[PDB]
Amino acid sequence: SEEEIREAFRVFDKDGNGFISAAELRHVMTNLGEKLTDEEVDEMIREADIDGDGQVNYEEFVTMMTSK
Amino acid sequence: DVTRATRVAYVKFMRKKMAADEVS
Ligand SMILES: [Ca+2]
Ligand SMILES: [Ca+2]
Repeated sequence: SEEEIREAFRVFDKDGNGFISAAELRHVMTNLGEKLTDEEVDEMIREADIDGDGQVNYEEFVTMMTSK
Repeated sequence: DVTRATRVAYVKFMRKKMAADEVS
């Protein structure tokens, strides 16, 4: 359960600094076959960004991942 | 390949783009 979510986070957090950045999210999305504007990527960060620092920490990832 | 949780994260991240592609 939690090891799967930690693993998914690591796939996005490519530099391992504990924060998914816009550039990292662009990268992952692009290499799954998506063509995204700077606008659409920012929009994706906002799905999870709660403190409004413009990136997704692990805690923010958890709560996006476990709510629907 | 996507590790299942990553696919769920990809769909969740895509929520607003998906909604707006559904409209268009
Ligand atoms: Ca990072
Ligand atoms: Ca944040």
